[PDB]
Amino acid sequence: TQKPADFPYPSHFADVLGSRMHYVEHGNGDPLLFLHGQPTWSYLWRKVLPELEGKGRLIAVDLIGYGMSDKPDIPYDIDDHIRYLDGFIEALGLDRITIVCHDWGSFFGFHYAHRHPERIKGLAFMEAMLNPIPGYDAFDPQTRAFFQTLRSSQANAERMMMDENQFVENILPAMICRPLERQELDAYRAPWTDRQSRRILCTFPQNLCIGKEPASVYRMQTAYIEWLGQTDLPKLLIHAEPGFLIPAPAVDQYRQQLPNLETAFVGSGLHYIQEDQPQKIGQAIAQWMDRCGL
Amino acid sequence: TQKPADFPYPSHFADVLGSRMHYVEHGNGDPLLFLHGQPTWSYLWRKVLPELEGKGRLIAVDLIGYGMSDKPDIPYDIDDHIRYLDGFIEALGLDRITIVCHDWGSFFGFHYAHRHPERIKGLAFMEAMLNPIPGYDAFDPQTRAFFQTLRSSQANAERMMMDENQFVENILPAMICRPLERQELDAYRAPWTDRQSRRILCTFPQNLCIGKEPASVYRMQTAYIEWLGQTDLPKLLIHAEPGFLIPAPAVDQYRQQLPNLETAFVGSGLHYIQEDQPQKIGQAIAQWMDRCGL
Ligand code: NA
Ligand code: NA
Ligand code: NA
Ligand code: NA
Ligand code: NA
Ligand code: NA
Ligand code: NA
Ligand code: NA
Repeated sequence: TQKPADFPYPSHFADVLGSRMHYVEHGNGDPLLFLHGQPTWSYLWRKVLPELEGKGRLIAVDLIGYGMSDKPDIPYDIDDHIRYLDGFIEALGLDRITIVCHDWGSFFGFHYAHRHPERIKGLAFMEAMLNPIPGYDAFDPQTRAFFQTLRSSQANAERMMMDENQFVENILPAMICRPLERQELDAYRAPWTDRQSRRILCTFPQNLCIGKEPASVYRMQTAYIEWLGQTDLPKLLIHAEPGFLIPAPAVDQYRQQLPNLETAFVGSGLHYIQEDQPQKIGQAIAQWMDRCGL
Repeated sequence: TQKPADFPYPSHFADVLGSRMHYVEHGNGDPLLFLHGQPTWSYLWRKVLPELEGKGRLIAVDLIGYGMSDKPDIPYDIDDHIRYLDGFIEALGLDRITIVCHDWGSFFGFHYAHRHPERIKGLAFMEAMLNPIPGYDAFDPQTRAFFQTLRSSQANAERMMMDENQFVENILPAMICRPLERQELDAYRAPWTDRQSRRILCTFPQNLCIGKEPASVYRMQTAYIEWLGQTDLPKLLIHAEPGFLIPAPAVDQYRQQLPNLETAFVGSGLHYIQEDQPQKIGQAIAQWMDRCGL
């Protein structure tokens, strides 16, 4: 992957399970770990990070296979992603961690926090994987037919991702309210220029929990939600209108369901809200970490 | 003035300088003082207060001459409003105050807070008077025409306020996105049904600081903004899109200019944002008071 000229944070790499994972880093102190999802990378947070400079050690990591991380010769099943992100976090020896997470990055962050609660200081999340999606008819029409068709066969998934590159070229722009500049979209294309490598883009849409399927992802997500409902850890839910994974009424559900949950509304956004309201998102996290000067 | 049907807080009156000032009240603890501006009254906050019950002693006051307050035979210059609101606050012996303020209520609130900082616990404000308006070119052309014409002569100000009642009849509904129900508009009309009494409505738009005019208001506002820039008191700026006195780019400036400032975006609104997003406004204040240990 060629590093985009508009990503002004330094590239570092950690050795994890015989591969290298990329992350950008800024500052010192307790870590603020930023976790992206499908089909993005740490670039997604480039305009959010400036709002949090000086609030701790910013670490925005690319999941294995994504961004500027290596693409080892592996299936990129959910277990793979779990192992490699755990390996990353261990490789850096992170503790006292504030996770800032989105989409699959929230599945992984929440599952990590569930398994290592002692290592967490706080959880900030947006357009996250919280209560499982109960079925296709309760799922947002924006993507419902897209997911059904992709999930119906490996051939369909491969056509859609490898030949048509639909997640990058179509879904991503469609789930951002403002128009992307060409070099911004090019940044999202840049890890995925090779057709065969785009097989990797199949696995997240094949594994999104819908109607308890896949069953392993349903069990893990159900289990971290049960745990989230008991944890006293400070939580921040950043939300947009109309949103996607977290529409407006679901926001209020979480205020009641999750202890010590604060919220911040950032206005118009669908799924990749960092592209619509980065400054507001960053400032929401900053204000929440500052705790009114207490 | 008769109490509106949808204003469900009990009416009280304080004796201040030989007149009665109306206020509504709820609860106990450290006070939340709600301050309205032009051409409203405490009714403006009727749907905000329910979000804050149990968070302190809620006190929403009508400026002298406004709402259900008496209309004594006085000039109603800015100094008169200062003396009567000081007299109100003293009459109730309010201390450890969280001021929640809007438009001219913010001018009076901030001027009080600047002179008596030891009486203040926090400041929550929206569509407020912070940096003076730099010139008439800060308004869109319709609004600029309104102010210019009103300010050009006493006869124009009297026509517009006394004969046309334009602040109630036009500006008010124009600066709320949703349509007002008939009883809501009637509530705003009700203190101003008398033509002679509407002379009072001239003073605020004649004294709004625009391009350093008038000089008294420029001095006082410049002084309290300097003070706001230094105090660590908790502050909350609630804002809407596109807003009016505080448009989006100003919000961002205040984020950096004023210490310990939290922001809360409430979505669509112009000036009288209480009428568009009262629940969100109230909830934003509630969350910020909890964060701030208020
Ligand atoms: Na490897
Ligand atoms: Na949705
Ligand atoms: Na915010
Ligand atoms: Na009097
Ligand atoms: Na006093
Ligand atoms: Na206007
Ligand atoms: Na701020
Ligand atoms: Na600040």
